[PDB]
Amino acid sequence: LRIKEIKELLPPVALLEKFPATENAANTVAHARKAIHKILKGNDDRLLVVIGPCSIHDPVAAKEYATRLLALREELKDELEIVMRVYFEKPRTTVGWKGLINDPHMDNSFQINDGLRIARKLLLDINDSGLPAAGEFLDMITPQYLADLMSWGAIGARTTESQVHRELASGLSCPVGFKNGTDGTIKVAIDAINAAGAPHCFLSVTKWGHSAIVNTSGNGDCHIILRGGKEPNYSAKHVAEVKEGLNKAGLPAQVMIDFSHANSSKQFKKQMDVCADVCQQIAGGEKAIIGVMVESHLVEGNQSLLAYGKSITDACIGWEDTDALLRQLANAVKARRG
Amino acid sequence: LRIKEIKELLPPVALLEKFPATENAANTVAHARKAIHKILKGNDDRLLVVIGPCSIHDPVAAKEYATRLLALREELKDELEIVMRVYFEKPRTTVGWKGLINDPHMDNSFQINDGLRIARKLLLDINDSGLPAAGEFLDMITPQYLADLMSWGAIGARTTESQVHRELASGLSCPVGFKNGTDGTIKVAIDAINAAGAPHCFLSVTKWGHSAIVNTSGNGDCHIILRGGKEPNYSAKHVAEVKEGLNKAGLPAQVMIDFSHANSSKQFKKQMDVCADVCQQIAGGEKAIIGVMVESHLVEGNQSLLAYGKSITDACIGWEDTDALLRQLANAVKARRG
Amino acid sequence: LRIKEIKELLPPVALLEKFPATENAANTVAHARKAIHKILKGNDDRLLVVIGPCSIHDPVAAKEYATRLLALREELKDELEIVMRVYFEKPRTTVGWKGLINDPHMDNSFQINDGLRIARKLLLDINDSGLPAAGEFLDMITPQYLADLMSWGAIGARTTESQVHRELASGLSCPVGFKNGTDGTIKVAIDAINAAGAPHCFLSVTKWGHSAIVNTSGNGDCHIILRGGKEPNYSAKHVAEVKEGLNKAGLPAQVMIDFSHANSSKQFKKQMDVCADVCQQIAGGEKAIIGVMVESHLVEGNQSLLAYGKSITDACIGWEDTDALLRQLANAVKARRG
Amino acid sequence: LRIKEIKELLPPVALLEKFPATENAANTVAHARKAIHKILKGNDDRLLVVIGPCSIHDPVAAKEYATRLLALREELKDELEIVMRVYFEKPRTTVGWKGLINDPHMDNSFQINDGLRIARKLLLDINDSGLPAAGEFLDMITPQYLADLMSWGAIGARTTESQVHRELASGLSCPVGFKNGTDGTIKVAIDAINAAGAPHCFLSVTKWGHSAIVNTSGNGDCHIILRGGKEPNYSAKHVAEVKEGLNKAGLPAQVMIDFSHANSSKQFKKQMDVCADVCQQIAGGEKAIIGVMVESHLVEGNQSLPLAYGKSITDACIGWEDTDALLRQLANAVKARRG
Ligand SMILES: [Pb+2]
Ligand SMILES: [Pb+2]
Ligand SMILES: [Pb+2]
Ligand SMILES: [Pb+2]
Repeated sequence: LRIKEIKELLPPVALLEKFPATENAANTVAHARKAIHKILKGNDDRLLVVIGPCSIHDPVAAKEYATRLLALREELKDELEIVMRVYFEKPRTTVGWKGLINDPHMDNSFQINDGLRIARKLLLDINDSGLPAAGEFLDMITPQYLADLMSWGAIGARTTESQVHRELASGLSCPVGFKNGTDGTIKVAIDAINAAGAPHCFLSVTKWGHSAIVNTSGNGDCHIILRGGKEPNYSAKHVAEVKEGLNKAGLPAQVMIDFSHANSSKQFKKQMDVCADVCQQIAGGEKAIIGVMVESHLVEGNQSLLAYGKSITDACIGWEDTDALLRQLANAVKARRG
Repeated sequence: LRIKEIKELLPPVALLEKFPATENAANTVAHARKAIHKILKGNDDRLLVVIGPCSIHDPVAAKEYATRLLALREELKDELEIVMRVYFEKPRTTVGWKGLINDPHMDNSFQINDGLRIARKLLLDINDSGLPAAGEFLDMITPQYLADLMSWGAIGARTTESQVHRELASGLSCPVGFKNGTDGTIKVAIDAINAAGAPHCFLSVTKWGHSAIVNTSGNGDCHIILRGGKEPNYSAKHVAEVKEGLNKAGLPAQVMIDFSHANSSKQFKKQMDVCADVCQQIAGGEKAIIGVMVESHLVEGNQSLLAYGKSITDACIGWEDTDALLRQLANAVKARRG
Repeated sequence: LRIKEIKELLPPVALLEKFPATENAANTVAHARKAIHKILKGNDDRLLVVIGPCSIHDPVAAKEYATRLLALREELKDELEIVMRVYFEKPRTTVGWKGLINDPHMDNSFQINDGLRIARKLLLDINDSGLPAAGEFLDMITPQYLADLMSWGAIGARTTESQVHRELASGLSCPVGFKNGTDGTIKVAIDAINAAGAPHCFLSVTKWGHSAIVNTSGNGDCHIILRGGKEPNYSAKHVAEVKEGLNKAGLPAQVMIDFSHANSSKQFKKQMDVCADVCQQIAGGEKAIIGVMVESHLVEGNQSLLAYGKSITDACIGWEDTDALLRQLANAVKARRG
Repeated sequence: LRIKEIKELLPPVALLEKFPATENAANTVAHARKAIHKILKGNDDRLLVVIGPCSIHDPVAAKEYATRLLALREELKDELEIVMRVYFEKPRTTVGWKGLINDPHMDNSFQINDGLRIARKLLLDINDSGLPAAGEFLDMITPQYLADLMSWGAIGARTTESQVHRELASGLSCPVGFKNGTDGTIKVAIDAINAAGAPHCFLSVTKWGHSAIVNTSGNGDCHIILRGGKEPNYSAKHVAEVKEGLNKAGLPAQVMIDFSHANSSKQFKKQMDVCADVCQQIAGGEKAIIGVMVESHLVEGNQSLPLAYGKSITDACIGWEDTDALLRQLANAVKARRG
């Protein structure tokens, strides 16, 4: 038996009762979902920008970040639908700290019940300020505690091909983006969109902390996220291949480009050069780039498991580069529209 | 909101009470796990052969195939540890029938509670006759209904990179093998072994159908499964590359070779050609090929979702070649040792 | 804190899966409930006889008794609907052994999970042979494990006035009888019938071992059980007072007379004297004595927690007396009839 | 078959997370339980006074009652340990509104999840201000949502004889009092004290909303509550009868007298007459009357189901002036008993 311990877990209803969505928060989520929805459905020419830390490890810095990006959101609101990256669970290449929910105190105490309280509280506050949130849905149980406060979800490169994750995505209430695979493979994400578009029947855990059988309807609001592979995949020809690829699979030829991870070749400031290309293509009149993803924090760089506004997982651009980038992208959209 | 229905699910304890492991069943499981443990520890020289249908879709044909194989298990137990493939859940490239548990009646009725009863009864019978079983652990909730009757598990190509699956593997009581990824990537499986080797803390569902926090020990008994990519990866060249990679990563250099899927270029009869090559290597002295995987059924080929013992998912070799193969492999094992 | 321990409890569904009602078991229950319905609705002139041990403490002796009583049940079937007392939970005046479910091994080990398995098995066997069962519904959680195999329920003297019990009775699928209170009070039972006749909404535990809100419909098949008080209340005097009382309260004037407990002044053999009196009433034309209750076992008397077919709680008449009594009652029904 | 529907129920942990006991709330509960423990143990000779509405049906009127009673609690805290009656579940003689938790909105809507929220919030507020609470434990599942904020529990006349209730009482953290039975029977309550004094093993629902097997230790802090029967049973005559019966039973000879229900012949006003009799006894040296129970509200009487603000919708209560007066009488009488 390779189970050392079983410890009790507060059900989703405990967290949803202790921290109910406020009316303003319920409204943030609703609008961001239908805004992201029309960006996908043609209807609105703005760019979805999902940006924020690689991981949330500090609610204080999280909130300082939030107020600064909410400011920029209201400014750039006519060009950009800015959603903040509030990533609570992190996929490791082997082992490592898996995010705030799993180990809030960053010493290996795994106080997951606190992790969940802290996480839902923070997510409530940010959404209540009027700023929408985005998260990676990695774990299969935590979605119930958080999904109602999320306006967009990502399925990571390491899990796009997983049927379990494509099943989860077909019953989420928010739009979802599928990262291409670690090696560059586009085909797994394309399949994943088609798979998540269908109804599925599977086993999941209810708001009451009990397993049950779930039938989903399928999620039409899914799109690919170009995130690099063995080499970058943000460029025009790459984008072109993915567009004819997506049209051959029967799906809207529209992409979100992630400036980070393998697209910034692990070189975070390169995120701005990726930005320069994408902005040059947006400004060039490239309709299909529907959204982008960027990893920023208050201070650039990263640490390892302690500084204040700096990432403890992936390296991010800091706030002045963030502001700059966001301005570029908006100007590029402006140019694209007229 | 995108969930169309929630239906109740019998907890693991209902299935474990209606169908407890008999003393014979329990003994099969224990000895098979010990066996594969010595083989992986290197202090036994026999080959692990995980063979059987691609998917179980018919308990009658499955009980038949099991007694036919038990004959060969007993007949070859000094050169080979034969474990039957009792795969109840299947990973689709997009959509399709996901296995017997998910849809036992192969019309889309999703009678998962029956699915689970049928699945646990069949697994009990096969184990009680003295034949061990192997399954793919795809879903996160079904393990509790079945893992005590499983002597080896596989994590599939589409989920080896998934942290959720590596977490599951670190707390399973049986040895586990990690398929390399769909395109050929060896590195994800190597990472997966290292990942699954560590203790993890995560959320899972207990025998009582309730979520809880779980801590694992890490599973020492995990190995890679070479299953092909864009290119076959069974040859002696590939087996050296993979052994060396494992050495860099500080892992025992051992592999299980899967004769099927991308190694047999998806046409089943090529499994005999892979068999020839691998027997050649084993006989020639390759100490590292620790196990193999083959997809066989009573009748060969496959059919689309209906002929008694033919596969309804991947094409398999039929019985004559199966018997032949188990012997090519057994002779090849005698030859590797003196 | 005055809680020494919490230990896990198999959900109703574990017991209902391990021991499903067979088709015979199901038809016993259905037919007996329809029978007692027909008697309480006044369409059939037979007498309901609920007879059997005070408590079940030994499945062997219970099975022996069941065989003997089943025989008498088919012999006497034209005048009597004989239901066996299979009482698994017992109300103590202060402390004592609370029944087989609570402590199956009569040493204070409280192996309630075994208790429940033993109890449901035994109840299944008795019912499957074609003999109906009657139980006291004392505890609020155990009903889910047993009620589908019960053809009549009693609410005890010490709990008739309890709202919790009257709530339980309004949602039971079998007829229910309310004992008058310990002191003789008729009024509490009359109120209890009216209370249980109404819809109630309250909290209970589901087949899955989880609390939920329950709305019941109300149970029209409830009647009083005259069980004595500070003095006996079986005489025709008493039966007229109680019929009139029921008329005032707008209830059908019908009674079940219990020959035991305070009606037999706690010494068992007096049950035959009460039997004589009540047979004399029935024969003389008393249409209202709808049923009776008697405490019998194989061997007469009782012991203290060991002899075989002897009660370990209240003293009972033994099998010889039982056969005689049952013959007396049948003849009296035959006289009443003409 | 006879069940028309099943609806979901928030587990105890949802309520305990949304409304945790504050540090003040926790302190109130602790000291009140310790206090009643020492009265019941004979180390303090103050009188326990459990007083308040028959039923809580209005959190606004209930909070006001609580600030007034809290005021009186601090001025009389030298002779009386005053605990407020916060009764959320009510036993009906046949059918009727079963209390705030069961039907908070008093139209039969049965919004029990709201009922529980409302009930735990109110109980938290009252305790956090520093006023202890008392409830009847009628239902077997609701205890998990409320017992940590309760400083004393009662088991009603209609359930004292029920084993299920005596099992619950043996594992409650607060002292418990057992009403004698509707008809006057003392013996059922005496048995219930002895029964609740022993360890029990039974099935109950955990903080997580799941059934489990529970072993309790037995509750030493239980006492009888004289509440009348076919006749009143408050007189020193009756108190003498009941005192030797508890001794014959092996129990400390101590009683709580309830001035209401069958002791006040169901007309509320009579509670003052009972008060006079019992004060007379206490002053005269009757060391066995350990506590009392009274039903009061802001406004006297009761009313049938807009409502008249602080008035009972179940049993008739004395109103606030009579309450203040009564509490003063009792405190003076406690003074006459120690010399
Ligand atoms: Pb990252
Ligand atoms: Pb396959
Ligand atoms: Pb008895
Ligand atoms: Pb009252």
